[PDB]
Amino acid sequence: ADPQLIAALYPDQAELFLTMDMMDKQGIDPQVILDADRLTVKRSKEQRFEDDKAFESALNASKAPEIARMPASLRESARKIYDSVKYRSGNESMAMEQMTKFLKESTYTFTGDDVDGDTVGVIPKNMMQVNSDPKSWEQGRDILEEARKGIIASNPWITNKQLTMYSQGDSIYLMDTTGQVRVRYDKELLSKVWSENQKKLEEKAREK
Amino acid sequence: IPDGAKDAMKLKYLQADSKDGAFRTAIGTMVTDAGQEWSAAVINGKLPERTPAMDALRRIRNADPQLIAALYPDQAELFLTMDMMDKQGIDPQVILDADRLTVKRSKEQRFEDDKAFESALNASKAPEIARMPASLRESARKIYDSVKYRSGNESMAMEQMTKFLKESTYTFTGDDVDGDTVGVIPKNMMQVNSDPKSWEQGRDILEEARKGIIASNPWITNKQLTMYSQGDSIYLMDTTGQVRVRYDK
Amino acid sequence: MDKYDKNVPSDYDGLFQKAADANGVSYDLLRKVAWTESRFVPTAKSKTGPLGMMQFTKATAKALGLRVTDGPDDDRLNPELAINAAAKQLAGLVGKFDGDELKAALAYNQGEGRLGNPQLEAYSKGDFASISEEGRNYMRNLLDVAKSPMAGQLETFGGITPKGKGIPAEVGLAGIGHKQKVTQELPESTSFDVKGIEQEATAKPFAKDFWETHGETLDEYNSRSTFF
Repeated sequence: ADPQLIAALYPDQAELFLTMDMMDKQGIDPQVILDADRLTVKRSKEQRFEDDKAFESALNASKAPEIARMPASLRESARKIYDSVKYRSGNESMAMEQMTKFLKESTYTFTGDDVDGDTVGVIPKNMMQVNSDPKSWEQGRDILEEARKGIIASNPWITNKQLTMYSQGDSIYLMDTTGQVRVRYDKELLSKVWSENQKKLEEKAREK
Repeated sequence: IPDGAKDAMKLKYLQADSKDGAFRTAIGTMVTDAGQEWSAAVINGKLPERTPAMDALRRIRNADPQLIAALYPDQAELFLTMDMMDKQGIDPQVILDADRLTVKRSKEQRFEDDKAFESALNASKAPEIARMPASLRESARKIYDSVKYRSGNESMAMEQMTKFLKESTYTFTGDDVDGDTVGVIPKNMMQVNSDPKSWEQGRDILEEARKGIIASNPWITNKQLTMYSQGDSIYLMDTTGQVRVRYDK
Repeated sequence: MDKYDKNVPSDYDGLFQKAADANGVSYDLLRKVAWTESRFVPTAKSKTGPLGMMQFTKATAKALGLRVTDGPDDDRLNPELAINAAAKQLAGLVGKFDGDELKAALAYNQGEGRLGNPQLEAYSKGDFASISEEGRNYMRNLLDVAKSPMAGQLETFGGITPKGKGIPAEVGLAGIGHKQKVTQELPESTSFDVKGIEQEATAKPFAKDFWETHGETLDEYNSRSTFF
């Protein structure tokens, strides 16, 4: 009913609900969050720093672009999945492989032209769907990929002609360095754009 | 009486009030609401459509900055940061992203992040980046953190910060100075017209100013002045602080 | 509250004339009964405290044949239907007592049954000693506006001498009272309202300002100016 009031009054429950929302949108049961919390709670403050350093070093040494240059918000959920798998077994190698395989086949990394590291954002695939068919995620990506090329052409003054792509909640944000250029997309708008494009294409095919 | 006199009297009564007085309790609701607004915005990652308490507190600060800094230092520092971002032309979403990146991070990791950022800056080749003042370094860190938060690329964040800072700031140099840098000033603070290209004229007026002051005060330490941009003013100052000259647009 | 305020500017009386004409009750009697029951007070707080003009009870409200089980726990809160029901009951009482007997109908106050029938029989015999104190006082309060064959026998009941008149409690105890020291004049609060100086607008980025004043970006300008 009112997110800002609850975040202002009870920040801990608000953060917990945001984490649960992200897990729900990924399709992950709360037992994973419970396992990660159980693994972390039995561990001292000095060991938590070592665990965080080890996890970040393991991520940065990866070869997949989606893993080595993961956004922080996605990194939190990835850490929870890894912690759950590492808690229910004793295998850290299994936990790493499970996390990497889960993240490879459910997210897509966007790239830019002449970017150091080449990555400008990572978006979950089910947030770019234009239909109920999962394979439609490829269409919504195209609509996104032509969007960021169209905004850069309309606003050539931006820093390096580069935009970052960020998925928050149920929306995707195209934003520049200063924040003066900000564009929001969602599955409703992506579906509408796709439907308009399909209508134009089919009428052009029919009448030509 | 005019509204300014009424505000002055109300602020006098607020300043003379005791710690748990009624005057401070009435305005404490404003401070509580403003803090709640900012914290909720950081948690949710977006500013609400209405922030009446922050606007009211900012206007009261504009009426009397020293009183607000004395009573509510946290809001005063936040307003100073927002003022610097506003003068650079940067949306508050950048500050929100930087705060969101920092808040989810322990005190042990923050030290490592600060060391890494300072090492990356000091290893740069551009003079504006390797010898950046601390006040500019705070805003640079916020821009870098925002870009590094919305993507996963630290190289992209570094290149974006460096390109933004190269084309909007100017570094002043002195004669026979170790490191050669005596200050960094944003370009739009040296404009003499509404045309941005006029920033080159205002620089010249500045460059002849510091040469004229050194000639008038040859006793200063190494015949050197530091150039510092604070708020809307530029200060030419020596080592002892006895020579201080202020410029504005 | 003295002398019932017969000729006071009649407040909220746009209902008594219509009920009186519909049912046949006298206007003065109905208005006086309403004043006695509630004094036209909108709150009318008591042990039960029906704020309506006709201060009924739950048993009487249900026995009146209404749909009382509705609204805020009682349906006889809207004035018009409650007043109409009271007028109908008063007309039925007056008619059933052999003529225009406007004071035996004050069985309205005591009802008919285990505690009302013997009092009405005593009234018929003219023996006011068997009527309760509450009933006698309630009938005494209506002597000014009532048409009864025993209106003169009730006033000459309780005199100090057989040629004297009894004193109603509204006259013997009239004028004795104390004022309330508490008033509805509330203390007022003031807001700490300081409207200072408005904040300056957010500036344009230097690159955006350059690209809007001049039709080309900073990179293009630097590349073109450094060619020669």
